[PDB]
Amino acid sequence: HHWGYGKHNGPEHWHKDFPIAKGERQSPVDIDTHTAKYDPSLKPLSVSYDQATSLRILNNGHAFNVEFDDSQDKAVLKGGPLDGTYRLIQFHFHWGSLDGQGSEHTVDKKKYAAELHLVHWNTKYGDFGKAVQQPDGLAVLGIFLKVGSAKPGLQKVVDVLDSIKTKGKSADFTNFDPRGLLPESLDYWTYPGSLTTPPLLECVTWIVLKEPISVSSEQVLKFRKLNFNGEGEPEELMVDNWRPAQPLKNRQIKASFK
Ligand SMILES: COP(=O)(OC)[C@H](Nc1ccc(S(N)(=O)=O)cc1)c1ccc([C@@H](Nc2ccc(S(N)(=O)=O)cc2)P(=O)(OC)OC)cc1
Ligand SMILES: [Zn+2]
Repeated sequence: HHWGYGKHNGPEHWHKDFPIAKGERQSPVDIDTHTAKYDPSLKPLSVSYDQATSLRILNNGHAFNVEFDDSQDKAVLKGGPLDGTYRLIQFHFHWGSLDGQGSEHTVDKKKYAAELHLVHWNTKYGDFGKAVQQPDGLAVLGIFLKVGSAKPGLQKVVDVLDSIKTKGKSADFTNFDPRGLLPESLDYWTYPGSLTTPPLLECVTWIVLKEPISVSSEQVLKFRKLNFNGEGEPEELMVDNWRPAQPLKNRQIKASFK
């Protein structure tokens, strides 16, 4: 009886095995655009992905992760609200069963079809496992997806999903450029929060981009053909793998833009 996104093991249950679920800095949150304050002192965000080295794509039973070589400063995130250098380790998505749901963060209570999380860790802590134990250990860049025109840079991802249908399957995924997943603007909101799945550690500086990317209906349909189950088990489609918005508590969301 492990955690997931079903009636019996979903977000409302997680607090029993992970009491930090009811903590002071949980994610995601609703972004109230009229309460978020422009902070003129936020530095300009630096996304340096030209030397990124993708390795593999994995169905972990919750989402699929595109994993990178993070054993050197290749693909890094700096600037914005960040102090120091954060290395890209993986990206994944959260998505819905229908186009009106699937994001984790919300904007004035609007839910997007999906949300992309590019996960980075602070190199001052030496490895990712040490970093998740620190309040400033991780930086996750969140990008909303809406359904409309195709995103060309997503197609290579879409096309390998058939090979990783079930939990525990992986495939070689070299030479993928995550720059192709960004929107034109790097305008963002930032706040201190958490992992959005167990173990729900309060270790993340969230950076959520204002501008969504557009994907096609056909692209998100292929996400929804993935399985939460393992091979040879009854089929449970991998849909609605998102945590709803959590209380903001004693936090301020800052805007990089006027
Ligand atoms: C394995 O999943 P993951 O992607 O990490 C590669 C996930 N990571 C993950 C990444 C991103 C996101 S999201 N959706 O972008 O927020 C969610 C989960 C995550 C899972 C588990 C942990 C650790 N869990 C953990 C629990 C408590 C503590 S403690 N003593 O309280 O400090 C320490 C470690 P670990 O497996 O060691 C890394 O140790 C049991 C760590 C990470
Ligand atoms: Zn995530």
